[PDB]
Amino acid sequence: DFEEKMILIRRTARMQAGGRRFRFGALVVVGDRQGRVGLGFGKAPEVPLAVQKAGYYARRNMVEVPLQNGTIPHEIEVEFGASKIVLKPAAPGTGVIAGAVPRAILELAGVTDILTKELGSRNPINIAYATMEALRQLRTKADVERLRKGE
Amino acid sequence: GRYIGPVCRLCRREGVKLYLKGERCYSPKCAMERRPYPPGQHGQKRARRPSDYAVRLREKQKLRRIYGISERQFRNLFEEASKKKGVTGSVFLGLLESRLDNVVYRLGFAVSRRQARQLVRHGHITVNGRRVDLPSYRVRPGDEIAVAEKSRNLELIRQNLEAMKGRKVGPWLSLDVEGMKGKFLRLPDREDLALPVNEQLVIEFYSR
Amino acid sequence: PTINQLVRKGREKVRKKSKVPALKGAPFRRGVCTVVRTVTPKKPNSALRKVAKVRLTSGYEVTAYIPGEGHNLQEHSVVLIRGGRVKDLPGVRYHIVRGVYDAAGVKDRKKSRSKYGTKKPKEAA
Amino acid sequence: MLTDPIADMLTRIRNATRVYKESTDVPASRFKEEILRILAREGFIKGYERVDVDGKPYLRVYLKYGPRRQGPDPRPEQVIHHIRRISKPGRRVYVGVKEIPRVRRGLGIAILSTSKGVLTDREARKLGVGGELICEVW
Amino acid sequence: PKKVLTGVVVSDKMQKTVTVLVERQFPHPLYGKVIKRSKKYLAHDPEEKYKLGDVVEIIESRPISKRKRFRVLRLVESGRMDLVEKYLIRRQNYQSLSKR
RNA sequence: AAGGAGGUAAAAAUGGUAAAAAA
RNA sequence: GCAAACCGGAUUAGAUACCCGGGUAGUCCACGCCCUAAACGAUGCGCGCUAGGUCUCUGGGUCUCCUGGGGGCCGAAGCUAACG
RNA sequence: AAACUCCUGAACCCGGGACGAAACCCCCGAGGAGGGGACUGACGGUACCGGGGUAAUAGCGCCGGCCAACUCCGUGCCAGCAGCCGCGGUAAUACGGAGGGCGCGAGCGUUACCCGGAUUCACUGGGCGUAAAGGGCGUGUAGGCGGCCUGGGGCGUCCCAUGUGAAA
Repeated sequence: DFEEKMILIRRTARMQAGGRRFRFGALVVVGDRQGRVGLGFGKAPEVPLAVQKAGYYARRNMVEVPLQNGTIPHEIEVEFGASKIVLKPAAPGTGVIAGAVPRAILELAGVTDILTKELGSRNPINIAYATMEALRQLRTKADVERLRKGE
Repeated sequence: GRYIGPVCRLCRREGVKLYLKGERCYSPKCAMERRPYPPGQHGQKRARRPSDYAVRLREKQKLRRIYGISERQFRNLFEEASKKKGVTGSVFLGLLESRLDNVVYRLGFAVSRRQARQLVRHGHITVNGRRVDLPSYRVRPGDEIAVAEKSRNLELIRQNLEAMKGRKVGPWLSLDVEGMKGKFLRLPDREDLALPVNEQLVIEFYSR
Repeated sequence: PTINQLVRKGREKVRKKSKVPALKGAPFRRGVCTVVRTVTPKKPNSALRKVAKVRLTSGYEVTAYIPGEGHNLQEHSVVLIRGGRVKDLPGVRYHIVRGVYDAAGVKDRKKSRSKYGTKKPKEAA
Repeated sequence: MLTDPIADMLTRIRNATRVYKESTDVPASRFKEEILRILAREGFIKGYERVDVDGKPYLRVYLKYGPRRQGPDPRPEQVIHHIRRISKPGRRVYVGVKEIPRVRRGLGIAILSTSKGVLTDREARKLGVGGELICEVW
Repeated sequence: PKKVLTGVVVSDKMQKTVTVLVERQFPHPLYGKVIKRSKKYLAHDPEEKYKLGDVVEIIESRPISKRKRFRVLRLVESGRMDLVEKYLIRRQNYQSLSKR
């Protein structure tokens, strides 16, 4: 009931005295329109295998987001190796103004208005992960209390 | 110049029809009903994967097609939307419809957009007083847009009058069957008067 | 560059070395021309592709092609030195025009009228 | 030697958060006493105190550790997200009325020392002045 | 608003004329960090009331002469040397740079 | 010794095969 | 004693080379001149901070060990694109 | 879509028709402040207003990925294309042509030229184990930059009040 957007497949391969056996990966973002999301990277011989399976790795490996007023709370810089996703929440009238990976992940999330850039390696895999941790690392006033109340 | 020609050939191009040619393009076909789906050789081959940006682009086209105009001026006034503040695309749709041609349309004066442009451009439609030409003339909260002195003496004018009744105005377009007039009011939006195009997509595509 | 090195040195500007010494913003330069030749693109192709050695009104030769497919130019034409290479004819830049003071396109070009000459495929009949 | 003890304080503090270690030792100074005072009072650390190690008055700063999260291993969410030396001993980054930070487009925390004192972000705002922008934290 | 500068008097070298080693701080309209640089102006001392090193306050004056602008007024502190000393060292090291 | 590893040992009579190109 | 160049021998299609026999410059010492290098940890220096396990050069402490300086190895958290 | 059916009325005639100009000047009061009196249109019988009324120029680029738009002939590494990857070596969605579609619309494309993208001189915003890159090591001049207490100075630094930053 979520939504099963893909965002690229990989036509992998390995050689051997026996030709060159290909393979497939299925980068897939499944998010519930407004509330949560989840990423899944399929990895099978024939494509659709890896696609459905990817839907399921995504559906198992979820995570939700402080989707408030259509946006995210504070803003973050996330890095994965040489890949950096740059995220800043946006006042309405903005849009999911972002790349392909981001608008994928965040429209699957429910992010309505979002100022976002992407520095360093633009490798879609790592980038996607980076977005997923942008979600994974979002705090609010409430969250603040948990820590910044004092135990 | 408004494409001119196979118009409801786009009634099928976008996918879903629109109040376009008027009576017919709403009768048992906007060229639809009979066989709605994009024309051309590849008419029905097996619809491919529209790249996300292209869904967006097709939406832009969609909206400016129903609104009946080239995307030049449309571009300029979308920039005017960016500038004139408000949740851009909303007050955009508003300050799009505020344009006189389709003001005349939804006011129930003209049957169809093209017809509207004719009528207005020939000063058949007056605006709060002087017979304003210019299909592109935004009005203001209060102005009473009427017709011409020779319009009460005009024909399909009375057609429009009689055949329209039993149809309520866009909650700000306060007409007159009694004198052939029509006050302007508050700014409508996505819900005051709705249409089948997701605005956010349009704006996001446009300003890239 | 640790801030202080930045204060002294600073960092160096861009500089562009120009891809078209037709020069002085020359997108149409005089093309008077000489010779004809043949060439053969890095490897996997074949043809002839002119010479336009031009001389412009500035100087030098160059290798200006043509809009391909059937010439007309014998030795003049004032081909307006245009611009843009390709993985052939170790140069190709500064193209011929098809319009200019000669060439004037290919009769029967029911397409690229904007360039390859042709006023208008006026059927008449 | 040290070219800047204040930074060293902020950094050792980092280390503490990254190791999870009840409290850390720091050189006792007056300025940093003001700093860690702000830190404590502005919803953050667990406290400062005028302690002493071998003939040298030092300071023991207890670091706040949140609830034991789970999944694979706790790693109880860290009260000190991250700090940065804004006005480094290269950049005397001066801040004032329009020069005030924001941090975390909303919340966050930066502290700037001025003639009118060691004011917190919103504090420096609330009195309407400015001065050297020392360090930022989330 | 006759601009006045506070600077270290350098070299009594001329009669009725002193050189003045001024030095100003500045930011960096690109990189933030502060900087500093020396400027030698023309102190007008018609009776050699000034000498080696003694910081005085100099004045934006009538054009006294050829580049010789910037008189004096209020002497400040003497027994300076050390400053003028370092500057001197730097001068000798300017004569320590040769491609001949 | 079971392993990974840091220093000092042994170990080849011979040769030129081009290449536009398929999945 | 050795050892480029050089010669002769063996080798091969050829051997201006690898292997054998000889041999000079040099390799040595005084003074001077050159001032290059894979002059390599392929890692500028000085400082503070962050688990321990273990072999050992070393200085102190009556000493199963605590302790300050070293050269090795393994790995906390971390850090790298990966090896590391 | 067409032809047709009706409706209007680009153009274009007949008519009328400008604002753009009240001072200086003349007189009343003195030539003073104030009142009346009078000359002043290039633009152009154009803008404009009234009546009348004719269906009346549509083109350029794209359609292999980037990137929305595919089938058919000819051509067979020849002819060609090309911004980069490459496309043609006799079944080409790339070449020409043709149907159809995308786009744009009195516009369409080309080259040129600058800024962007390019966080590819990185100040927000970077790097130097093996990718471009640590000086062969020392030495130390200048410069850069500095531990901890106290108070004075208030130079940078922040703030307070104005002059100014003309118009555009």
